[PDB]
Amino acid sequence: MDKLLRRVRMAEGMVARRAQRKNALLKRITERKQNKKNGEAFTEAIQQRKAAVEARNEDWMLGPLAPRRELDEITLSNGNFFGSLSPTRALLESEVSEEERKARVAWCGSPKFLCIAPGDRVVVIEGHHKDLIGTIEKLNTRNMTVEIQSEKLKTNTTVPQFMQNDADKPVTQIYARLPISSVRLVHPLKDPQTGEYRDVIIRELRPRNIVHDRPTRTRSMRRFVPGENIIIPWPKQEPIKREDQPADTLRIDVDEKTFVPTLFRPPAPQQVLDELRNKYSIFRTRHTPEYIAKKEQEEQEKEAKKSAAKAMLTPVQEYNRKQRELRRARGQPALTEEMLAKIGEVVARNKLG
Amino acid sequence: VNQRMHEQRHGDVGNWRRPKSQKMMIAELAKPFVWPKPPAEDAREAFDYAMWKKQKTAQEQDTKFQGIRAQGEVVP
Amino acid sequence: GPRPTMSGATRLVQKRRHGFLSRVKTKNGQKTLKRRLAKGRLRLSA
Amino acid sequence: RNVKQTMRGIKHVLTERFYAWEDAVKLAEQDPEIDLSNPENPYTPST
Amino acid sequence: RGMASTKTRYEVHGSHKKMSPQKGTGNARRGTRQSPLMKGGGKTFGPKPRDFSTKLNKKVYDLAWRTALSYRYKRGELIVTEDGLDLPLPNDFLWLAGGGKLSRELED
Amino acid sequence: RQVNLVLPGQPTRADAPEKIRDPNYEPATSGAGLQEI
Amino acid sequence: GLKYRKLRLTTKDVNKGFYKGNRTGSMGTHTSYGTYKIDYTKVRTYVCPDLTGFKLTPFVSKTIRPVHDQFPGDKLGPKNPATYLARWKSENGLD
RNA sequence: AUGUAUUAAGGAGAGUAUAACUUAAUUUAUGUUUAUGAUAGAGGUUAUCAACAUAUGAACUCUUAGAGAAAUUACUUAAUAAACGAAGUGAAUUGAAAUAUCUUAUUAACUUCAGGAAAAGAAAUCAAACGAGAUUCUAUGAUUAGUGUGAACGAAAAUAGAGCAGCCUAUUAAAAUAAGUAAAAUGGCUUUAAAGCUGUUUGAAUAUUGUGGGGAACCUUCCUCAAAGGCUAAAUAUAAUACAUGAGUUACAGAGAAAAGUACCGUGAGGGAAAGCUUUGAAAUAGUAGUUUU
Ligand SMILES: [K+]
Ligand SMILES: [K+]
Ligand SMILES: [K+]
Ligand SMILES: [K+]
Ligand SMILES: [K+]
Ligand SMILES: [Mg+2]
Ligand SMILES: [Mg+2]
Ligand SMILES: [Mg+2]
Ligand SMILES: [Mg+2]
Ligand SMILES: [Mg+2]
Ligand SMILES: [Mg+2]
Ligand SMILES: [Mg+2]
Ligand SMILES: [Mg+2]
Ligand SMILES: [Mg+2]
Ligand SMILES: [Mg+2]
Ligand SMILES: [Mg+2]
Ligand SMILES: [Mg+2]
Ligand SMILES: [Mg+2]
Ligand SMILES: [Mg+2]
Ligand SMILES: [Mg+2]
Ligand SMILES: [Mg+2]
Ligand SMILES: [Mg+2]
Ligand SMILES: [Mg+2]
Ligand SMILES: [Mg+2]
Ligand SMILES: [Mg+2]
Ligand SMILES: [Mg+2]
Repeated sequence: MDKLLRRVRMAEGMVARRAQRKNALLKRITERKQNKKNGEAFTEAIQQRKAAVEARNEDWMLGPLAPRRELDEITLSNGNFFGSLSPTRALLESEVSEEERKARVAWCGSPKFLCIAPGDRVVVIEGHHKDLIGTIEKLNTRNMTVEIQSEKLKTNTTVPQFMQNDADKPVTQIYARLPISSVRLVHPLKDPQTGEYRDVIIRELRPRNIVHDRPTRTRSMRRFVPGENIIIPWPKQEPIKREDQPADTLRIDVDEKTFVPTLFRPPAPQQVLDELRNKYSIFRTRHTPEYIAKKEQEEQEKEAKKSAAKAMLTPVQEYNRKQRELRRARGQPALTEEMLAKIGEVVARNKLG
Repeated sequence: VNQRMHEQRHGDVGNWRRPKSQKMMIAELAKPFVWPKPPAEDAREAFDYAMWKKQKTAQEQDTKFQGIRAQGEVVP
Repeated sequence: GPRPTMSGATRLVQKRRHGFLSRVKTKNGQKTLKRRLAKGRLRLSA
Repeated sequence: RNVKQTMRGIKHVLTERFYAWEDAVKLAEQDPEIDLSNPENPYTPST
Repeated sequence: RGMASTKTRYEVHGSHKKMSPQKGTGNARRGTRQSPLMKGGGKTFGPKPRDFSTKLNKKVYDLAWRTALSYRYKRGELIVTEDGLDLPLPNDFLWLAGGGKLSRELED
Repeated sequence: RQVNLVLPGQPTRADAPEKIRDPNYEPATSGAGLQEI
Repeated sequence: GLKYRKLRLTTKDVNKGFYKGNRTGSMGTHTSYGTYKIDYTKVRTYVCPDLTGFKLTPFVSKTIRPVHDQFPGDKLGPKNPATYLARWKSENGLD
């Protein structure tokens, strides 16, 4: 029925309008909680920048009386030792906004078409350890941070005591991670003039020859250097090792085909259909003929109730209506070409002469 | 039926609601069934109990301090 | 001054006076509901 | 979560078969190669 | 644009009940909560959406147009040319840009 | 027709670092002095 | 009474004839002297099949990659009543 | 805030992969283009490394069968807020420097009825001796004509703009052209005394071959229209959504609400918050240090 569809369409809109008001309110609460969690990483960096503004003025003034700040107690504001970062600030695990991930990856594709992979050497272009070269070990695609296992990027970090034994030293040196924007790709190219291979820094990458596979939900693309069109091969990545566990079904059983369609008996007991869907849901679109027949007779019982006063009409009321039907069948007369030609003469005679 | 504490939609903010109560049933078996005894704390290494304990004590001490602050007090 | 006018109060009289069914089922109670509903109230009654 | 995805898939294929069979019956009523009246031999391969 | 707007004490949300009794509390007698003297009260003479445009005689507006056109004429800053005043961009670039060989980044 | 503007040529495949067998080649340890492209 | 009075009333709060169920279903009818007669036509049973020898488990090995179905060129690929009736003829003609 | 476009029933309870929303709470397929896009790898939870378009599975309880202390009982393929619109009833604060007529005011409010709009509508209309040609919305006409002791109240013709549409054979099915009607007396309403609405008592005529209405007391000539039967989109009202613009706000501002009709207060109707960020750190206030006085 056409009136039963409006009922469903109206229900689908009422629920989607309520899911948006709830989702919006949750997007604002989750955002307000992360911003307050990231702010603790911004505060530690702000407190250490000012601590360095005062530590340098004392080394200048005191001279031979310079304190031994490495033997001091922790800072109760953040709980860090001297000259040590915090795990949240040394691993760069603080979530970043979506407009940041696109900025960090702006130089190498996009957050969903990233053109750098683990296993390819990069060069640092920011921070204290500029112009350093190392190989990418990990690639955190959530914060768009990269780990380079170089001994120069190590940094003291304070280990929280809830994950540390009582004999373990409180501070340890871990490999610090960098954002994707702070590193560029290094790949050896061939000198077209002399044919000698030398290393160069790739300033920009973009995806090429993208092709998706819908059945498998996979894709395969190529990365090239814009301006010069140098297709750079991907680095050797080892696929994850997939194994067969004892709890998993054997390959011979998962492939067995046992379904045989039927036409005179349902695929399953007819009672099961009441469990798969709700018989009385306002979102039901597949109705039975007996139901639609009962729904269409609600209007048929109104057109017969609106026109129920046609049995109380007087003879003159019935005569008028009966004539009206006959007249509407005559139609409108038409003007023949002969009549049109005679009208054109009148127009031309009264306009031009 | 076991009732659940009334709470606020967002922990410390929101309207006051009440979660769905819990139903427990005790069946009188015709054949006895006896549970095994829990493993000794020193024999729970398969579940990483050592690390789990350190983390549990940390949260226990942060929940206790946040209760000392709820009384309007601080640790000298 | 104010008096302890809610001492000995029962929650059965609270549902019979300011309950939801006391309002949907009366012409004057349907107005209170729509007003609180149009204002945004979560607690339309009781 | 993985056990709940198999339980959801079972309910999707069963709902798909009920509706597919409920339509094949209608589509099989207007077919000249199927005689739903007699169940003993309701199909005859067309020549 | 002139669309700035502000709420007066007659537009601010809330009830128009009297805040504190006329006398008895000892504090300054207060009326409604939307008074400018209250925290969230309305701005009395605040901005409102209105029309800022003024009028200028067509003759005075035309004299000002030919006076700015003569101020440039006497200083030599009015350089009239022939019709078809377009930048004579090279033909090669126009042939490549129209063809579509050149990307936007290079075309711009 | 030939033009006076040089446009990027057709793409070329750069040899992977493992496949390079040139004896007179050594990876760069420091990024200073390397050409940026 | 200030605040608890405003929460939703439950059966664990009042006792003066206030009853409220948990939607457990009607399993019978009430008698005139306060008893209950269980109508076993309304009582529900659970049909659990024999699981001895069943080889399928709720997991599939991760070696076998997840693949969907193509149904090329057929908008209503998996729901096409024609590919369900035509497929029926070849495989099972009798039933 | 305004404008444009589109749309025409809203809320709550509980549960759930805490960007993902309904006990299936991250369903399943199509087509196209994929860096010359659009605006020759790794990766199924170490996931959703793909957008657009079109389909598609599922979508609980209450409001909302009956009863009841809404979210329960008991049954079942039971189901529609507010504002806006028309009619009925109809104040008071206020002004007149008091106050009765008057003004506030065909107002607020309530009541019924109806729709995405409603109402109104193709002249028993206005004009003035020339003519205009339905209704609705905006401005001018107009602190005007006029009314009223006064205070104040207040048209129409016409003009311009937005829209434009005419008909009864109504593009949805209606008239055999309208009688207890027009009108009169009387009591009220509206109002300028006309026209219009109305309770009570009474009560006409039949077309320009000059019958009937109107043209602001009233009569007459002339002009003009044709009541007592009907249909009709648009421009207009409100709400929601999206977008555009800004000598709009930038956190005691903007809105009541940057997590809000929430916390909280009230038996209840009802009243109704505070709270941004990692930046800067004023004044008051407090404890000390240096110089100085006591
Ligand atoms: K007077
Ligand atoms: K006057
Ligand atoms: K009159
Ligand atoms: K505010
Ligand atoms: K200060
Ligand atoms: Mg691949
Ligand atoms: Mg279900
Ligand atoms: Mg459905
Ligand atoms: Mg008293
Ligand atoms: Mg008492
Ligand atoms: Mg008042
Ligand atoms: Mg304000
Ligand atoms: Mg000016
Ligand atoms: Mg109790
Ligand atoms: Mg008790
Ligand atoms: Mg009872
Ligand atoms: Mg009911
Ligand atoms: Mg019900
Ligand atoms: Mg006017
Ligand atoms: Mg007539
Ligand atoms: Mg009359
Ligand atoms: Mg007269
Ligand atoms: Mg008359
Ligand atoms: Mg007529
Ligand atoms: Mg301003
Ligand atoms: Mg301020």
